[PDB]
Amino acid sequence: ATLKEKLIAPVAEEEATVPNNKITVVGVGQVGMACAISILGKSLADELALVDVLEDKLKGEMMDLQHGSLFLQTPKIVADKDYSVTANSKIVVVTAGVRQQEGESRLNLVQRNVNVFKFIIPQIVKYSPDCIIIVVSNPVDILTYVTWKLSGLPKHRVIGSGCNLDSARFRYLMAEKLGIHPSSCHGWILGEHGDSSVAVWSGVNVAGVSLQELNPEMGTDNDSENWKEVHKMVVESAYEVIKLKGYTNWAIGLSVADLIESMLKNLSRIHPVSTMVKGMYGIENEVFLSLPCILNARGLTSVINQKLKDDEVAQLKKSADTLWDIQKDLKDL
Amino acid sequence: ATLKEKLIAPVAEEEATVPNNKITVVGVGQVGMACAISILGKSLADELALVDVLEDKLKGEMMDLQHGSLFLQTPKIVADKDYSVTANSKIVVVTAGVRQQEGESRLNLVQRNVNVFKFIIPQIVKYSPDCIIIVVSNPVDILTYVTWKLSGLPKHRVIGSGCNLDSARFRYLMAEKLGIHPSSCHGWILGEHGDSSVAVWSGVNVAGVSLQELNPEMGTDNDSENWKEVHKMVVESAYEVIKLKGYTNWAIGLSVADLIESMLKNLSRIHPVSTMVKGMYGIENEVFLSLPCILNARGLTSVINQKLKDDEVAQLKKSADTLWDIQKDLKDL
Amino acid sequence: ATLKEKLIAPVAEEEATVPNNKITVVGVGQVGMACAISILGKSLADELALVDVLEDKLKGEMMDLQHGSLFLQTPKIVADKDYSVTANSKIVVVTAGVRQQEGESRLNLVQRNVNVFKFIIPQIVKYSPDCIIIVVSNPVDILTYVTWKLSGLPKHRVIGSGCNLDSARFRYLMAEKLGIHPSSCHGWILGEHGDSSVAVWSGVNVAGVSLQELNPEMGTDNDSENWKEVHKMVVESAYEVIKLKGYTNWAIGLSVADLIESMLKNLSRIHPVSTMVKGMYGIENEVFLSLPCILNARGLTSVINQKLKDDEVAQLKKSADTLWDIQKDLKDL
Amino acid sequence: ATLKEKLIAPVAEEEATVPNNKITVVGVGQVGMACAISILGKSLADELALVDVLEDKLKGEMMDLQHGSLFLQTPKIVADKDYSVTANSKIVVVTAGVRQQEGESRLNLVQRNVNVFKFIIPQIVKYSPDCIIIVVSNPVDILTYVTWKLSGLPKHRVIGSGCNLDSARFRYLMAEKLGIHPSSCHGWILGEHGDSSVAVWSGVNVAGVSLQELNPEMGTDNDSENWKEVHKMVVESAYEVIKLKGYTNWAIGLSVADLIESMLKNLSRIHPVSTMVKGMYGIENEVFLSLPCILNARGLTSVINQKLKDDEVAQLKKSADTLWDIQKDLKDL
Ligand SMILES: NC(=O)C1=CN([C@@H]2O[C@H](COP(=O)(O)OP(=O)(O)OC[C@H]3O[C@@H](n4cnc5c(N)ncnc54)[C@H](O)[C@@H]3O)[C@@H](O)[C@H]2O)C=CC1
Ligand SMILES: NC(=O)C1=CN([C@@H]2O[C@H](COP(=O)(O)OP(=O)(O)OC[C@H]3O[C@@H](n4cnc5c(N)ncnc54)[C@H](O)[C@@H]3O)[C@@H](O)[C@H]2O)C=CC1
Ligand SMILES: NC(=O)C1=CN([C@@H]2O[C@H](COP(=O)(O)OP(=O)(O)OC[C@H]3O[C@@H](n4cnc5c(N)ncnc54)[C@H](O)[C@@H]3O)[C@@H](O)[C@H]2O)C=CC1
Ligand SMILES: NC(=O)C1=CN([C@@H]2O[C@H](COP(=O)(O)OP(=O)(O)OC[C@H]3O[C@@H](n4cnc5c(N)ncnc54)[C@H](O)[C@@H]3O)[C@@H](O)[C@H]2O)C=CC1
Repeated sequence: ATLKEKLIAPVAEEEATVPNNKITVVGVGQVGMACAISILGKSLADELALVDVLEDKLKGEMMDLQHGSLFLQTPKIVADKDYSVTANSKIVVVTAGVRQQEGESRLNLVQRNVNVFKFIIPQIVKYSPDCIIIVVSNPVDILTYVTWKLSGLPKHRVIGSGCNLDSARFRYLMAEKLGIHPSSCHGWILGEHGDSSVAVWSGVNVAGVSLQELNPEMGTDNDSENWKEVHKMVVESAYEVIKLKGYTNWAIGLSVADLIESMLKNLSRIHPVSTMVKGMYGIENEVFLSLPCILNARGLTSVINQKLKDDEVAQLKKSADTLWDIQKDLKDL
Repeated sequence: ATLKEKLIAPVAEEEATVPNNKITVVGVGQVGMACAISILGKSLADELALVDVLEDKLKGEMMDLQHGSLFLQTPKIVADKDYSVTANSKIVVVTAGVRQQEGESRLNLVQRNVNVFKFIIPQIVKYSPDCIIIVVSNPVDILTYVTWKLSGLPKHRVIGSGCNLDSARFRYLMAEKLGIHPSSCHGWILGEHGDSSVAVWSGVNVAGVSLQELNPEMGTDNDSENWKEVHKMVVESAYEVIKLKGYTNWAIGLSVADLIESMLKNLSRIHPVSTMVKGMYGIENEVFLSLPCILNARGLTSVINQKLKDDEVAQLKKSADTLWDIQKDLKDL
Repeated sequence: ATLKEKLIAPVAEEEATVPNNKITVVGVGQVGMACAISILGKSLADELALVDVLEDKLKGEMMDLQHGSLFLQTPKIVADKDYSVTANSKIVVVTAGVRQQEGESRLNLVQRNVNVFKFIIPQIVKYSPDCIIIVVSNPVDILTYVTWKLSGLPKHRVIGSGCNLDSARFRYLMAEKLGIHPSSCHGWILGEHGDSSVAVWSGVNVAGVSLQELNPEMGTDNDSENWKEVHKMVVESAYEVIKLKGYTNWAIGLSVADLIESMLKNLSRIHPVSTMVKGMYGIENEVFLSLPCILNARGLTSVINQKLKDDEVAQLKKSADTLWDIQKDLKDL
Repeated sequence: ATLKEKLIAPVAEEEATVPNNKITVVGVGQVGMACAISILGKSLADELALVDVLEDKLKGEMMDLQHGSLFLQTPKIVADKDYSVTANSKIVVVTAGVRQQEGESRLNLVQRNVNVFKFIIPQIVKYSPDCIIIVVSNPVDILTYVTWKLSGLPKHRVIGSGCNLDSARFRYLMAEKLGIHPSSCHGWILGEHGDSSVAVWSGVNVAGVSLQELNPEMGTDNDSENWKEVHKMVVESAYEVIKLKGYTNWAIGLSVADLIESMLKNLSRIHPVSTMVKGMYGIENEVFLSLPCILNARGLTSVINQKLKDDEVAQLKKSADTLWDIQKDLKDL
């Protein structure tokens, strides 16, 4: 006597189903929604859950995505301040907290976002004990460490976005120089996300041609190709976008969807994301820095061993000391 | 001597090139940027141009998109306040609009958007004489008429977003009720975008099964399936999203990229978009209302003829009267 | 130290993994390989298993797909005459058997397939007890019933290709007549695959406009648009392709990949596939005929009830009698 | 009143539109149809034209693809023995092959193809004066020269498949040793397609880590990883597939669709295809060999300069001498 009962005859008994490829995005700000629309555009989720503390914005974002359902392949979009909505996620993307603000210190940003992660991370693993967490919130290397400690997950299931976007920006800047697609330019930005990153000059190449062999002054102060400036522009181009539009979100959203594609399609592609690097390159503390990592359906299963130069190792160790000096004073992790 | 000279040997001489599939988005607000990221995600553009009056925000958006180039298939992303940047676009998406002032009247807000269009639309056609224009800006049926008048373009090359999003919402809400994908739920919202739209109950079907034959009280006040309430929610769900997050953008972005895909791939798919309906359903003035329209590489080349019911025709005629009453009082078109 | 040992440092311990979306194709003939290339081009499989009795052809097909891996997103392609290679498949596509030289179907021909399927189907469920089976082998409605009986699976997990391809050909022919994309042409070919199929004229529509309402003579000899001839061409166009190239494969490959996409993305999209229709439209025997069915991650979970005409119901009953006449004399089920 | 006249009201007058991204495949054999299905699956063509000398098989392949139209985004699929069908193609794929007689000199086999190509190639350029020609037919380096000479086209519009598939198989074999996606493996097979190709060991890398740096014996007769055997497997794996299934087609079809994607999307990606290499690496004759080439909408616009070792340059020069030894004796070019 219901329309649905006149129209639809069951062949299977209706039952509780669990999604096969559920993704949660925590924080529905600029970055969380760029992540959400990128995941939906690539059809990466059979179920998308959104969480924030702003219950009205959260409901509005959920409804706006639902209204686009005809154009997508995600049959369930749900949102709630309550983490019960996130249950049985395969991947949880954490974009929550506050951006850096002009006039505020790096310590200040650590205190604001560690406060947020202390509430969020235990809730995530309560409902999705088997998930992979992708940490995007800044400062990303500290917050990846904080996530690993609070989550109790194994290292291979806690991934910092780290230098993934730095590398994508570097390959774009190379591409601009040469007039070719960034996918045909190869080069790795590793270590700490942003100011103190390492450009691995020996690896920079097109079609396997070492650009450091063609220009041995690459990365020195006596270089007519000014590669040191290109490395600086990886950092400075982001600050410029932040000054101009207030934040960055589109490139980070696409880069997060690209990580998720590698994992849910079980591809074992190599990405410069952040992993726990104690015992690598002489690092003696528990810190997360970016190295070329293999990603697949298990998470971050392997790292590439590189022949890093003494100056490259020296920067990784100084980064590890800077991170550890902040981390050793964090309480209740 | 330059790295590029050492690395790259020309086979062809460098030459002045014209993009084959250039798209321009006018307005880099939350709607324009949802259009841009949806266009880029579907690889619909070999060149994307952005235009706005906010020079810094425009540059920041352009740079953020460029930083994501590794993940895309759009070799040229450009932005400027000067419409020369839009030259040789195949498709121009207009999302430009002003912010309401505190307590500003409703016909005043219309006149201010019309004054924006009096500058923008002649510039668009100056630089892209061969383009198709998609109008998204509100009020969308009026601003589609304005664009048509100011552009001097034939009616097959000016397309209002109209009820494209209203029909996507309808198919979502009917899909939610039935537990099926919205692509398997068929139903048309026509006429005026928003409050005065027409739900064509007689066409609402699943697998060619008329839901109105199953439930003959569909659309009436004596209906246990409350279909009139579903039509109400098509209108009200949009106001609710605006109340909750301040605006809508994700669904409109996806719907616009769906229209562009029909045109650039020359598919002749049918979409409920706004066209110039003088001479249809007893309408005797130049107004734009939504009907099922065939879209391909020439633009909007055909409309589907419906036998509409008396109440459905009455509402289209009342809508045409409302739009013409506003239009006949606009100057310098 | 192997290359792998110098180059790749483990983060996670090495472990076997169960694929999340493994597909098996049984039979690497023209149809089997069209299904495989369509499955791989849509990235629907994280593991693809191929089975055949021709060991050299099987290994050759496996290697040729593997050589294309750079261009795909399927990290494991395996092939063996032994069904152990098929373990833990979500979906198994059965294309094995004999194909028509021109076209027929009779008790003895089906007993030869039952002889083939009697070995294949128990092997499939032995290694993938939780799979969904898509039957493509002709005669497809009888062999869907045979697969169901031999498998012991519930009816929601055994799906016949049925009239999925017939309906696609119908929508192509409608599109050629009207000059619109087939996705904008709606029409359902139901019942038996091939000669005795039913064209549900009542459901044929563009944009919800009933073409039978514009032409109430549609499907009779009272008809100047000769829609009866379009239905004839759905049947004959297949025989014509077999005449001209020896077999058909591309359209069936694409249509099978479309069914798989609905199920692995859990979409609940509606397709005209073959299901067990005992107790529908007065059918009294266990036979498989095509109706509009909902497909998702559970398999075929529902059927759409339609307001079918007396002559359409007579045809389903006669088809049922025809299939039951054959099945009742099959042995070793 | 035709059905179409009652249903569809023109907004623009009906007009003949020149397709924007038309592709022609010459030869509808195993390789041609692999190219066609990959082109269609990636939505690269608004019009696909097929040409062959076998009228029935050509028409059958055309009809089978048309019957899959619902599942594609190519609104026009055409086929004819007459090259008029190919008019206004952006790209033409040549897979047309005569088979070598079992007591036949290599000069005779190529002259047999020249007698065929002497009709095909002029006919292609007559109907598509602006086209890019991709030559797939074996022997591929000689036939690319023949195509260039007969076409009158500049070097940048004639592309030999060359070592494109050799490099894809090399990356697959690297990837199988490491358990990673072939896209994360980098290595270049250059020069002559097949037995005499050059593996550029100095460019073989993962994440910019030189495998020759890790193993300086890479490619020598004192090599514990036996990379010489991996290079042999690149050649031999193809002969193995021919022995096992009669031919290769799937990997070649995916590789051609990837080249087409670079050019139609104007990406300037680098591919190891065959270009006219007179005046490079001391080569003094008009021959085609594979180098890393930049592909975009103009065709092959640029080549990457490598620092090749003396033994690599000597092999390029030898290959050039072998090709020129045959070409100098060809008549009617
Ligand atoms: N790793 C990288 O490469 C990049 C990192 N980011 C970082 O991503 C983060 C997000 O940036 P935006 O989205 O622009 O910020 P935003 O201010 O637009 O969004 C942050 C959201 O987090 C929510 N939030 C705050 N506390 C929360 C809690 N306890 N639980 C749940 N949600 C909570 C807020 O309500 C807000 O909606 C920042 O830390 C930013 O620095 C941004 C760009 C790139
Ligand atoms: N038709 C539909 O279904 C929908 C229509 N819309 C409409 O889309 C429009 C855009 O909305 P939002 O992005 O949220 O607004 P917004 O105010 O955030 O962005 C509009 C942009 O237009 C720019 N603009 C103003 N004057 C300009 C000029 N002369 N040239 C170029 N750009 C100029 C502004 O600087 C601003 O960046 C509005 O009219 C909105 O109502 C909104 C959603 C759905
Ligand atoms: N349902 C539909 O809409 C369509 C159905 N078909 C049917 O698909 C089937 C396959 O046709 P084609 O691929 O053209 O035939 P084919 O002869 O090219 O391939 C059949 C393959 O099955 C293999 N095979 C036979 N017995 C086997 C066994 N016991 N175990 C494993 N493999 C076995 C053969 O060795 C061969 O490789 C036929 O029954 C054909 O009529 C084809 C077109 C459309
Ligand atoms: N470069 C590479 O890496 C690869 C190249 N190939 C080559 O591709 C070619 C095609 O191989 P298959 O498709 O397996 O052969 P096939 O024999 O299956 O198909 C060849 C087709 O060309 C047609 N043809 C012959 N002469 C013609 C003419 N004058 N005009 C038009 N069509 C004509 C034939 O009728 C036939 O349909 C061969 O030369 C083969 O060696 C094969 C795979 C890899």
